[PDB]
Amino acid sequence: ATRILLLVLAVIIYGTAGFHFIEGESWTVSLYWTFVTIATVGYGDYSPSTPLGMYFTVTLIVLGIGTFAVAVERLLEFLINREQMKLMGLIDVAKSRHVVICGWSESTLECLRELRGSEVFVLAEDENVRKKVLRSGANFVHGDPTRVSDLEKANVRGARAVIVDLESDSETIHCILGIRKIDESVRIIAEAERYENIEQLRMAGADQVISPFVISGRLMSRSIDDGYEAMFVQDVLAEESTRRMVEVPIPEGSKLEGVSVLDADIHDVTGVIIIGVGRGDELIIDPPRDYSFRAGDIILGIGKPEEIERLKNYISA
Amino acid sequence: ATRILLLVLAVIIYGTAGFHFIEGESWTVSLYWTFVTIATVGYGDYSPSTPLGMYFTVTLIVLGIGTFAVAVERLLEFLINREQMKLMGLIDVAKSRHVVICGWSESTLECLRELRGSEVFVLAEDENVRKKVLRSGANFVHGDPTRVSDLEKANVRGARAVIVDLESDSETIHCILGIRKIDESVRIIAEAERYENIEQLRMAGADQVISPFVISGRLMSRSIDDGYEAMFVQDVLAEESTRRMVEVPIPEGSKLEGVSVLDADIHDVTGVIIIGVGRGDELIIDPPRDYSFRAGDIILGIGKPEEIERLKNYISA
Amino acid sequence: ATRILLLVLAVIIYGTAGFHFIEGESWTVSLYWTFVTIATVGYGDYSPSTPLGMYFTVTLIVLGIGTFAVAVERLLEFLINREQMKLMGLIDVAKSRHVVICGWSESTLECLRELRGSEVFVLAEDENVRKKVLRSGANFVHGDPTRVSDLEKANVRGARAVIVDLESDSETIHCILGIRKIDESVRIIAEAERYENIEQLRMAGADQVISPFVISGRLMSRSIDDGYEAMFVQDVLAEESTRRMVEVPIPEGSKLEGVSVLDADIHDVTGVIIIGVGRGDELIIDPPRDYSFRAGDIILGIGKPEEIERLKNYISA
Amino acid sequence: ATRILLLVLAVIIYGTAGFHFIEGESWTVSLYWTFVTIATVGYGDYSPSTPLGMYFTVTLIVLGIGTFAVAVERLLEFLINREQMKLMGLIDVAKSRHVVICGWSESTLECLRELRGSEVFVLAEDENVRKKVLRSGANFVHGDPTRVSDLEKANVRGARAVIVDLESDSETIHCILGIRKIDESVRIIAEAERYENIEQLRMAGADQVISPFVISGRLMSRSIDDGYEAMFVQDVLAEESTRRMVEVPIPEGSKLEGVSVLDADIHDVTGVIIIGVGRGDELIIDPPRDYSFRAGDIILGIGKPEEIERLKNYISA
Amino acid sequence: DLEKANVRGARAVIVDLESDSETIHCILGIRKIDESVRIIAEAERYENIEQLRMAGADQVISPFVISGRLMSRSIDDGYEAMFVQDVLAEESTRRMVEVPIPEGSKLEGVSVLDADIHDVTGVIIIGVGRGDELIIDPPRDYSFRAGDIILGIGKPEEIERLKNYISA
Ligand SMILES: [K+]
Ligand SMILES: [K+]
Repeated sequence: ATRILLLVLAVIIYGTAGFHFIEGESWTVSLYWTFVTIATVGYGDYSPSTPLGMYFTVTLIVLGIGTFAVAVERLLEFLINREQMKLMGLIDVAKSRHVVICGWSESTLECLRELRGSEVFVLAEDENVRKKVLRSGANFVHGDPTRVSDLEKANVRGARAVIVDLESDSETIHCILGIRKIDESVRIIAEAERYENIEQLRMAGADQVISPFVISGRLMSRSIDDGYEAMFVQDVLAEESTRRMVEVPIPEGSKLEGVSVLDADIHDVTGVIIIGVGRGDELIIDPPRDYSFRAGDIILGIGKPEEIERLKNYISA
Repeated sequence: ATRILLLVLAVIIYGTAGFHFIEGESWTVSLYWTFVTIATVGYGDYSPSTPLGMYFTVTLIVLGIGTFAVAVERLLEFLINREQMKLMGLIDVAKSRHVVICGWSESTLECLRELRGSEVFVLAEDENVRKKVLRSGANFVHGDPTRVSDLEKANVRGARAVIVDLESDSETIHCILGIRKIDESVRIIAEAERYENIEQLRMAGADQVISPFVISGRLMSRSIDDGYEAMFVQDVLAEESTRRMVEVPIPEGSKLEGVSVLDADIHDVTGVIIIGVGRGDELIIDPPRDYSFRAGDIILGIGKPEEIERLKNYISA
Repeated sequence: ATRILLLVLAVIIYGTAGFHFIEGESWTVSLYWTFVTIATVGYGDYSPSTPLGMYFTVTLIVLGIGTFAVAVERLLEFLINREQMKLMGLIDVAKSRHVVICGWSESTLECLRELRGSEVFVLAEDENVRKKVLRSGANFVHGDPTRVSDLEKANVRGARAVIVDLESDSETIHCILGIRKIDESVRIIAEAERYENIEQLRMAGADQVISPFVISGRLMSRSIDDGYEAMFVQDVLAEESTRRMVEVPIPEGSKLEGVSVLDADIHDVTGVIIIGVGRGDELIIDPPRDYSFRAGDIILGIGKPEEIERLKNYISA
Repeated sequence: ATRILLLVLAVIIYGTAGFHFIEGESWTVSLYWTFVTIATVGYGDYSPSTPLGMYFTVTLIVLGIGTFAVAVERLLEFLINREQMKLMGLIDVAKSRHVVICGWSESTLECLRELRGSEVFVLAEDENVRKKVLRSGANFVHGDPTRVSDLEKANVRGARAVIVDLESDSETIHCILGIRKIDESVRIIAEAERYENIEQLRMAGADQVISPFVISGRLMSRSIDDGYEAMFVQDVLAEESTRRMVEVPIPEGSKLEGVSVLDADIHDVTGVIIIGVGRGDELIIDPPRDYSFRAGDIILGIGKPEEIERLKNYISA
Repeated sequence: DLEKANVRGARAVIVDLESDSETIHCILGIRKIDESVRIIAEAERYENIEQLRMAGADQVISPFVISGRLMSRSIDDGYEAMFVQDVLAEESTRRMVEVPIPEGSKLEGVSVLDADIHDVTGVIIIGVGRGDELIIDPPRDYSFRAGDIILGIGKPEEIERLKNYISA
């Protein structure tokens, strides 16, 4: 274990005294000689001439080769064990601003194309998930996301945001309850499968609850006859073909801090339909004619990629 | 990561100045000394005699051993990671004239005995398929053949020909549609399982559609009473016991460029039954008595391995 | 296999005689020269000047490099084989006071938080059990716990205590019968699943038989109306919220060796309800008013963590 | 691939000429110098003094370190690839008197306790079979035993005897048919499961056909009332508690070559019941009173381990 | 659940399960229900024969150990497997037979040397069994009792002469 330093210093203190009290040179010269011989340098400036030292150099050399044959094998054992343990998970995350994506599905493969590669840590248990993650460019941390003793290996206490997407609703609720036990302040984003579980995911402690299956089942039964709201939803949120739903922040100053929506008149000026303003963690959809803008607000609107650029210029100062 | 070169050049520029401004030798001599000491050569032609340098050589040697203990471990980590990642797939193909065989079945094990070993790249997802491929002498590229983000890892854009054979017809149609999205010019060869899917495989964009199950089911229900066409099909296409179905090209000149089949009279001269001629990506089965041969044609015929040699001599010039 | 020492001594005895009977130096000088050259030290104090020796040093050096290229590869093959075999089990336990936990379940994950990490050896056959054990901090020994040829690899003959917990009752009974064939003295602790198998586990040779499912099924059907005994059982044995069931031993002397429970009066003095005394591998629950304490007894009682400390002071001498 | 020797000889022929046509020493001296420098020996007997050579030694040393960094990495890649491929099968057997045990069951674990460990080669396809074989002390050769292209990897053409025991009767018949296609002379020993397949296994080409299930089903239905033949079969063939069924060969001479069973009288002399004599690949059970012994015969008898020793002395000469 | 198949009061219970631990447990259960019924187990491994005997079984038939021993003896020589396969398994020409000695039938009070069974009938007297104890290789100082079961290896033509010769 720790005997590498022991054997090294033992061989060194052996060679030092062996040259000092045999060849009769100074302590400094003996230290220099053992440090230029133990490294197989061989300057030949202080070669031993006494036959006893002429045999003693042999045992010094074989001891040095023994130390170099034990330290190399120990380092290689350590490296192989680390590269075989870290490859199949079993490693502890040490980052401080990473994103933990519990579970793995298709809905979490479309959230790795808007983030970085080494910034996310998929926390799943299956096997093929490991290969899929390594293909997608993320990091894989083996463990059961429902076990609180495994959510600390991904360092969920110091995470930027957690994205929960598991195989059912029971596992999602349990993972949310487990995360809310470690850090009360982390931001959780869950995926509700059934409709009756959205209130459960909100009570358990999720900050945002997305439900793709409910939206899909509500658009399938309303697009049988005509199918118009499906076209808007698709061509705005899914593909972003000709439109885009954007949220533009308002900076300090901004040349419109304090003006009402009547006098601002964002639609007839920039061409972006104003859905609602994000006044501090609550959405006021279609703000009335008396709402006055402020600093730090977030305007939510639909517009072409040209009108969004024409809007981000009207709000800057 | 990149600190290997940093530490190496740091130790080198350290030893150079350390010998120059202590032993008082030239810059060239100091560079030579640090490059013959850092490699444990030890010429002993410029050994330090000053006690301060007599201790300084020790720290130079231990720094060199530290660099050789960090570079070796980094190279070994890299090599182990590469040999453990490349073994189980996860590698990108870099060839430019290879053959990609999506999926794996028995019908694609009989197409590896008429090709090379390192020229094919099986693109499958299962586990046992990897061992079967490594036994058959091919290369294994892990990935889902239906995902367009995985068909680019096998480099299907610069492939010679692609052979699609999957577990169903839905996966075959989807893989063909995925391949036709990357490169419009690559040659696809699909295997249709059901009869009703041959037109689907032809519409999706396959260049050649083979259907073994349809042929088998048509030969099984026609070989109950007598079973003669089954004998021809088997002993011509499957085993090649006494006959063989060959396609012989016509070169420039060829001593028969322009002659009609009446005057050529290939059967009564060579003994090979002329099924049809391959005039430019269309098969004219049993060409009429007025068809005139050209250059670049491909004659399709049945004959013994002796009559094929007697025919390949009649068409050469 | 063993040819490393052969080749090393062959090269050494080759170089010794080669320098002795060519350069004409003493046997000691030749041994010193081959031992400072084979290690690439190069003192240069006895460099060969004869052209024949000037070529002979070349073959000595290439032979030495060959030995260093065969010994390194053999050591690396051995180390890789050991680190790849030991990782997935297949190793023999050599300890002498370890705890063998046959099988793996949840009831054996709560017994690894009251023991050490390197002191236990989980003996299971499944795959995911290996990763769970390596996460829990224990050691994994691959093998089938029911096979007597596999119970000797965990060294059950020299174990401190064995904890049997398998997937059924048949496997538990068979593992107990297998353990009682190797060592008659080892202490077995089984987990009975069904009620009708407790007498079977006691007859087969188990020393202690725990049945969690029987207790759970007896507390579930008695806690429908009121549910009071469930509260006692839970808040005493499971959570230890405000109480704790402790067993305190009596040492030599102890200031109460020989007194009756009437005169001792442990409850009204310390505040710990005396359930029973452990007189030598038999439990006398509620000892009568005439039972006299002795040395080596074990008092079993319920009390707060303060009353337990007030009791462990009343019994010491 | 093969560029190791190329780079080595290139660096050597570079250093030789570089020292010869710069320092002006002989060709032999230059060869000696490059061979004592490329190995980091550093005798210092021919150190370069010209500044141009004083810089040239640097490039020689860095080229040597480059060769030692490419050869080490190539050797390590080769060794890791071999130890990772050979571990999971995929290797070709090269022995010439080994025993191939196709398939794996319990009936082939009791035939590894009467053979050696490194003499057998289990040829199976499953995964857990590999670990079971490596525990039992045998060698594992991955492959499908029914495929003729996989029976040649175990070298069934030069095997001592093959033992077929698979999961069904269809696989056993197919494996026997596959083995009889490679080598007509090898000795096959099959295990018939159903009764109706014994004649099939004998026709397919098996040399010996054992059927444990037929014997078990015939002893189960005859041991309901009394159960005596079951006792004989068990306590003679299975456990060998007090008896043993032995086959003793007759050597040249043997002091009874030519005598009839009447005059030999083996039972009343040695105490071993004579079941039958093995006259040349046919069993004559209960030879008549006129059968005359010969050389090379094999006597089959039941007797205690003392009577077998008393018989092996009566037949020797 | 064994109380549904009426394991109490039956001729014999033939225990043959998919594993060995289940066999041991089923035997232990049957011995809890009925303490006198006849059990005929079947051991898979060799180390589990003493276990099945101590659990309460009466006759343990282990075919896998038999086949595993015959698979290693027939690699080079291969003669005992022939006898086993031609006697116990297929019964091609010679089959193992057990015949009881009826009351007062030509044998009450006669030794073996003057019984001369092998020479007048043709069967091979392997062993005679009285009281659940098979006496293999009976000694010359042994008398026949009406109730012993004679075990023998003989052709179907000689078993008849044996059953007639030991008749009243
Ligand atoms: K060196
Ligand atoms: K030197």
